[PDB]
Amino acid sequence: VDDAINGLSEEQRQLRQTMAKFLQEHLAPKAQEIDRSNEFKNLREFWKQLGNLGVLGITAPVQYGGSGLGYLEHVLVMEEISRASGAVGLSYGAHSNLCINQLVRNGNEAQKEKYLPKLISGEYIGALAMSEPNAGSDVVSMKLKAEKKGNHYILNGNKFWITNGPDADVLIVYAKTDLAAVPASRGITAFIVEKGMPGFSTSKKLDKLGMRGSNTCELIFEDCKIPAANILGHENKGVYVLMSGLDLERLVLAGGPLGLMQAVLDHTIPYLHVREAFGQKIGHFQLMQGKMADMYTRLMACRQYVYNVAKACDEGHCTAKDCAGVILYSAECATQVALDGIQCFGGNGYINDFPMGRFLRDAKLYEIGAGTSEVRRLVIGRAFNAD
Amino acid sequence: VDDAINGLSEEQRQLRQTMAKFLQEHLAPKAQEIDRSNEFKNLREFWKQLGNLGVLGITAPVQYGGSGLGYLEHVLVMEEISRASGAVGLSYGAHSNLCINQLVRNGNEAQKEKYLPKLISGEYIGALAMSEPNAGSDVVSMKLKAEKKGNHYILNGNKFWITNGPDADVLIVYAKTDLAAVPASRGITAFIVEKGMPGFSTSKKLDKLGMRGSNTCELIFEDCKIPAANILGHENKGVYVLMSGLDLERLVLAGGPLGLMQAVLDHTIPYLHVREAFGQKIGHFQLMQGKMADMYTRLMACRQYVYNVAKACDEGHCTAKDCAGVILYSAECATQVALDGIQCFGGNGYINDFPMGRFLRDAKLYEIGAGTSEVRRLVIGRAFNAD
Amino acid sequence: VDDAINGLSEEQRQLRQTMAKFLQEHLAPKAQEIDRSNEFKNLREFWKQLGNLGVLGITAPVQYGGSGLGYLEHVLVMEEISRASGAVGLSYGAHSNLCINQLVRNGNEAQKEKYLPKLISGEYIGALAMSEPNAGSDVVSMKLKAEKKGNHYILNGNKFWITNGPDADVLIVYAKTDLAAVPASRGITAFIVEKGMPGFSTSKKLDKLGMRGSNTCELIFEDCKIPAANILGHENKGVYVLMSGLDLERLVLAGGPLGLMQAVLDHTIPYLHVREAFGQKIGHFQLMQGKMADMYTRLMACRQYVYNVAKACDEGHCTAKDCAGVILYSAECATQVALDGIQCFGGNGYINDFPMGRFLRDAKLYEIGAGTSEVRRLVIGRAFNAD
Amino acid sequence: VDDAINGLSEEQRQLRQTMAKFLQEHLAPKAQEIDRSNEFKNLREFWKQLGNLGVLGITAPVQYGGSGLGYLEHVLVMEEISRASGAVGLSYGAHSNLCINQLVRNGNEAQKEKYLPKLISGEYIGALAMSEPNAGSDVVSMKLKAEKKGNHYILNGNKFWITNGPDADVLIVYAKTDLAAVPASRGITAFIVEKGMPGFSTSKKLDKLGMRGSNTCELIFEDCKIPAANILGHENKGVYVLMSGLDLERLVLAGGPLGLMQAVLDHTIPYLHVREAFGQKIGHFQLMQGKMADMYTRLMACRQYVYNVAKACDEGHCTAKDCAGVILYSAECATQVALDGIQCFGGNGYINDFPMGRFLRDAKLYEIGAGTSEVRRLVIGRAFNAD
Ligand SMILES: Cc1cc2nc3c(=O)[nH]c(=O)nc-3n(C[C@H](O)[C@H](O)[C@H](O)COP(=O)(O)OP(=O)(O)OC[C@H]3O[C@@H](n4cnc5c(N)ncnc54)[C@H](O)[C@@H]3O)c2cc1C
Ligand SMILES: Cc1cc2nc3c(=O)[nH]c(=O)nc-3n(C[C@H](O)[C@H](O)[C@H](O)COP(=O)(O)OP(=O)(O)OC[C@H]3O[C@@H](n4cnc5c(N)ncnc54)[C@H](O)[C@@H]3O)c2cc1C
Ligand SMILES: Cc1cc2nc3c(=O)[nH]c(=O)nc-3n(C[C@H](O)[C@H](O)[C@H](O)COP(=O)(O)OP(=O)(O)OC[C@H]3O[C@@H](n4cnc5c(N)ncnc54)[C@H](O)[C@@H]3O)c2cc1C
Ligand SMILES: Cc1cc2nc3c(=O)[nH]c(=O)nc-3n(C[C@H](O)[C@H](O)[C@H](O)COP(=O)(O)OP(=O)(O)OC[C@H]3O[C@@H](n4cnc5c(N)ncnc54)[C@H](O)[C@@H]3O)c2cc1C
Repeated sequence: VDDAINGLSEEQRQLRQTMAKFLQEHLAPKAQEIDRSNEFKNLREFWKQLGNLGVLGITAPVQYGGSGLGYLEHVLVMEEISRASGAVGLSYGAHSNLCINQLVRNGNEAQKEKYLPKLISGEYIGALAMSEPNAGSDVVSMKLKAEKKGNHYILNGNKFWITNGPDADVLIVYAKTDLAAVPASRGITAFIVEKGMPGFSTSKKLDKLGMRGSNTCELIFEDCKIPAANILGHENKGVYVLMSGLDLERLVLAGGPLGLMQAVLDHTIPYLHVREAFGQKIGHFQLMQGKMADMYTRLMACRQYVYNVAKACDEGHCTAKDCAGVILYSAECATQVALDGIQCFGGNGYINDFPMGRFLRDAKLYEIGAGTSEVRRLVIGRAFNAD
Repeated sequence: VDDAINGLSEEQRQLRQTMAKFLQEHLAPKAQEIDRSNEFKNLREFWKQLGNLGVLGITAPVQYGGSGLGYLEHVLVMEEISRASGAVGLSYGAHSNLCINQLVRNGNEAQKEKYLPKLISGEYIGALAMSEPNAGSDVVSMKLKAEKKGNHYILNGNKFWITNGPDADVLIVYAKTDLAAVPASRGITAFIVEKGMPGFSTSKKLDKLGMRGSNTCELIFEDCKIPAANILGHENKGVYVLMSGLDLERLVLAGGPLGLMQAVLDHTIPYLHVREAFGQKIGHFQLMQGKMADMYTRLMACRQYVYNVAKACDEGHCTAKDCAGVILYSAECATQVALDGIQCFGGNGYINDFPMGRFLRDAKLYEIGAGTSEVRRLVIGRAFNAD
Repeated sequence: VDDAINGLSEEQRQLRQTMAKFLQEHLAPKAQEIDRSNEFKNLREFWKQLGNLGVLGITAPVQYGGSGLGYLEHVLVMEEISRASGAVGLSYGAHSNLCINQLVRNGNEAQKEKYLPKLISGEYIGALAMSEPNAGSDVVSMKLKAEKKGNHYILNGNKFWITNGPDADVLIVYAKTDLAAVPASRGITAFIVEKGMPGFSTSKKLDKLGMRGSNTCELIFEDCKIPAANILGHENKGVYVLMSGLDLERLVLAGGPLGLMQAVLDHTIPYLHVREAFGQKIGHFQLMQGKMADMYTRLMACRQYVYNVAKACDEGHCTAKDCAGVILYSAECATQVALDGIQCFGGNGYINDFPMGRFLRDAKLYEIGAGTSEVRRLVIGRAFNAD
Repeated sequence: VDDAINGLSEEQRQLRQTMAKFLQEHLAPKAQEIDRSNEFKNLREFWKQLGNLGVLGITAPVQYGGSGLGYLEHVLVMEEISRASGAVGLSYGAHSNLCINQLVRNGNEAQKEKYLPKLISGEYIGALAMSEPNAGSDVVSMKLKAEKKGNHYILNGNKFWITNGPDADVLIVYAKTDLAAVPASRGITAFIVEKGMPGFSTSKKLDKLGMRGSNTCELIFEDCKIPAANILGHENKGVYVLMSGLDLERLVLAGGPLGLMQAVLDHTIPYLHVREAFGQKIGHFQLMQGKMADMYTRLMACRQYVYNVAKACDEGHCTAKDCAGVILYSAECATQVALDGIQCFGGNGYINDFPMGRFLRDAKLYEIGAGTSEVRRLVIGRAFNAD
């Protein structure tokens, strides 16, 4: 049970409640299996069901079936889906926030009419590829080379850490078009790869600590022909598209840790008042009361920060400093909240029959696998150095 | 330079700008001396100026010369005054929040038309006395005994930790009327004492670590005859008025830790781009960048939390759990940020010529003074036990 | 490469090096499988080899096959075994410390000659059973009943959280002997149970977050007949033998987190000088350098504290306050050190192919399992109170 | 009361007992006045008594009056003197460690008899000048020009943060003898400035947040003539002296925070069993018990670390990163311990009539003064990339 202190309107509260209701029956009872089997068998049907609620294209234009709402509703949906399951939350983020929004921002008429319709309805799954086995933070150091042989581009290289890679029908891959660039940043271009393109293949899904179920794999390009129309933006200006939405991307990414902390609380608060020790509830001891208070305060502070920054980006004033600070705070507080959740459960939180360990294993992903806290700190630092 | 991300209206932004200009012109240049001499020799003139500005009754009805605004504007004014001077911020909070709001909630019309006008105009200074030498947290265990004699009450005892005691003309003390109450709670009565009442005196001001300038002393009552009309609320019900506005009090007192953090930032950020080491600005090393990011994110999160909780209490939904969590989080983060503001200043942060140490010495009070962190943690905990 | 600053002798360093050489070829290369399969297929033969090395009875008398050494050597062996695999380290701590030492302290000549030889040689595996499905911290609220039937005892009940349960041949179980004692403490007795006893069985091994491979199950007693000679200590005096070594148990169990921290450091430090970002090694950036410094300082402090307390308990001066503080500090620092180590690997630190996640999942047991941080904190606080 | 878990010999126990018995009579009763007046009125007589005791030249040969002991006995005296007064402890660390060890290490037979025989007895007070108003951490970026004009050197410039300056008779200063070196590291030389030399002047005392009583000032040299025989080491090789006086300078300065933590504990533990709240001693509450436990464990871990690193340095094994980590841990733990002690004292911990605020204000110097947390972290990090 959340509060009205967040400042949500009725429309946003109705959305949050509907998403919670849908997840409690369609995603919540499966979170334990998805993590155990490291697979989401109903991924396609769950996507088709999410595309019927209008949350996939929550921010895309209504012209292509989207809802046309702001980024606060997107953060709410992300928080709910991550409260139901972290892996599916990360998948929804990679699909609707990294791929769809990138196309509505930089996609031209033909591409937006070809891909978005099926991307907002759930027929296609989306993925974004800007990381390599040797370039995860030094993104400009990618080693996927695309050479223009006339009206086509021959792509060769590898891409790693691609969420929804083995299930995505449309992918946005950044390939180095000219290694001889004055800055390297001016030598990368964005390409739209489709499933079935000769020369494009995927690797075996990764076995990760947490967020198991969000299929991450490697993209192998062996002389892959990409038409000249399948370029997002312009040639050699791929960094423009790469950085155009990074702030709004880290903004929506902050919803995952919020949902994980909410789930941790939803299991810690009731358990502490049922389990008893020394003749009284364990949730009545001063230490556990202070732990609960600290967890609740951290969760509420992060929630208010993220929601305020989201409302701000919805009005016109949207910066990188705050979009990075929100995620730096949320991803760093979620791990401590998860640790406290396991410490509150004790011996029962250490067995994989309770979801206390999954929350911890999933909250660390946002710290080292979706942008590092070190890079988010330096972003704010350099934003202060430029003023 | 504050950001329009917290969701402030045009009128609130203009109020903040006016307060900042007035404090930069009249209060800020003296903040260093008020702490050196442990006295604000222009206290009454500054109070009259604040009353002419209309911020001493920011939350008081317009019937008594107040502004009649919400608690968000009160938090803004407190934050600004504490950004200028923490001791004067505490003195203003002990006059407008602990005293003026205590009279517009449990005071009859006669007690209001007599004290509130001059308390809002700046002629009278206000103080609250609900703590004793042996009762800091266990406020229910008082030793200031008030025995009725006809239509008057003979008060005898001592009260400790009374802000503005030496300067207050109207103080709200809590004496113990019924020394037979099975619940001590209903054995306390609130009395409105005035400077000059025979049998009421004050001790010498305290010499505290920080907040030097907010005159705190001990009140002595020796056969103090108080009329039966100078009693706040109903006799033997002096815990209802004590808890009637404790949540709003903790909310309005959360601005001090906000102003202190904003002040340490306004000295750390400009200083890290004027000081150089190893040939480059010290604000360019990754360690200082991470420290800046951490403190800025903490300040922003605390600001969003407290501002949203204040906006909630101005709409009819005002809870005690969040009103305690905000103050706890803000008091902790303010000390944590002040400890990193002295580290970003090097040896210059250890000399009393720079304001870095004063910020820490003033922020520690919000953690140990004006309510303890353990009490707030236990309140937040017991807010879950009853559910 | 550990530092010889803790103050070890030449024989202690020889033991450290021998155990390291043995475990770098017999245990270390299997740690990834043991955690993946949740089973140590070579448990019995590895135990026979460990007993041939002379560390299973490192603190047992030479008369029964032990080594007659102190507790510092026990801590060193525990650390060296947990450095290669935390699960096998916990199993070694459960057998060599909670079972053997308990029998050499409280056992009689017959009990010391019937079990200790094979317990030290490796033929027999040992376990200790005090915890129950509803008594983890409240160790005097057990629900295992033992009714005296002439010269025998009929045991009925169950026990939970028992290390080496499915593999143990000699177990020490605490059962309630009188349900009418003024303090419950006076109605508990220890019993030496042997595998193959009519009326004793075990449950399926638990699927735990970490320490996978250290078989932990539930002991089911259904009218189990235990002779009277199998009583460990004296009937109705079970808490005296349960608290006779709790201090030394907490002391020796502190080596686990030390080994886990040493392992995460040995895996991180070399990785920071190979991985390259932005041209230079990632270990040349100030943030990673500070993280390495913090991890190294925490590890060194924990090691010094544990080793000094172990040297102290070996000379006659041994206290519960320090034996609890060492384990509390080590377990609380190991989790943060493993978190930062995962933070030092990036995406590679989130895939199960690297051992960074296993370290975090194992270090968390020493804060919830084998004791909790709150119990040790309260023990220290009450030791302070008793002064 | 100290516990003999550190592994101290009988001689060291007796030394600590004597130091405590002396400081409880001659230094402890006057610490509050020393902090208030920012001056020690019995500095010379106290020093001479400390020389008659024999703990000034503790780590110095017996020839010149020293005791001929190790660095552990030296850390013991530093801890015991900072336990009674942090400012006098810093002054003693500046005179006994930064002026006498540097003289026995890099001093000739002529210099080791003109100054040392009266620096070990207390007649002369010692200081060291490596910090200037423009370089505290970039200690290579000194600006103090020394011109060789035959049989003398002419010094011109200014220095800053000089403990014992206003009272030191001998000062080991550093000056740029060659401002055109390829590395600026080799353009520096050390000199022995004796008080009274024409040209050398001391500025006015500093008004610091803490350590009030340890007089600090600026060193102004305006054409100051120094004989060539007063050269410490050799010409244009002053970085060698500065780096030789670095590891054993960071090691011994770790007793300061240890003594401050011990002092805060000696006031918190007895005060939490006398103060009453809610009808019981505040020392019996779970939160206060956990605070006491955490403080005791941190103090004990820091003590074990510092004393083990000092025992390894008394047998030959010294390491830069270990001596930088001991203090990095001790100083960072002392501030938290002082904050927790102030929290445990409550309102009484905010008035200057209690020594908690003094402990806090003094524990922050070791994090900014005598080095920085960032510098020590970066040193420890720079100790790994080299392997
Ligand atoms: C759509 C998408 C989905 C992804 N999903 C996942 C996923 O589910 N899981 C996953 O693990 N990854 C995922 N990734 C990849 C993830 O973003 C990268 O792994 C991450 O950026 C860091 O990976 P790395 O190991 O290459 O970083 P590294 O550079 O190898 O990290 C080394 C360490 O050094 C630090 N560091 C690096 N450079 C600097 C510097 N200049 N200054 C200071 N510190 C520095 C880093 O913060 C880190 O702690 C995904 C990427 C994309 C595009
Ligand atoms: C208008 C006004 C102004 C004031 N101004 C000041 C001021 O300027 N400066 C100032 O110092 N004080 C001031 N006070 C008093 C301040 O509120 C108290 O100092 C504070 O509540 C702590 O009380 P104490 O000093 O008696 O400490 P105690 O409460 O006696 O301290 C005991 C310690 O134990 C803890 N504790 C108490 N109960 C429990 C429990 N049940 N469980 C666990 N821990 C517990 C406390 O948190 C504290 O850490 C003021 C009060 C009023 C009404
Ligand atoms: C030989 C042996 C081996 C074991 N091996 C394992 C193992 O491998 N894995 C494993 O998971 N477990 C193991 N256990 C169980 C472990 O010891 C318990 O899990 C632990 O002691 C307490 O957790 P709990 O869930 O049983 O108790 P709970 O009471 O449910 O603990 C819940 C939380 O409440 C807190 N709490 C309880 N009382 C108080 C109080 N008065 N004040 C403040 N806080 C309080 C606890 O500290 C804990 O954080 C083992 C036990 C034994 C005897
Ligand atoms: C006899 C004697 C007495 C002394 N007394 C004192 C005393 O009373 N107080 C005291 O504080 N010191 C004292 N010192 C030591 C010296 O004054 C301190 O080091 C002082 O802090 C000087 O540093 P600064 O503030 O000028 O550094 P600044 O450069 O002014 O500080 C800038 C800040 O950025 C950090 N920083 C700088 N460079 C880097 C980098 N490359 N990467 C990351 N972070 C960086 C800092 O360490 C610092 O927090 C004394 C020394 C001696 C020999």
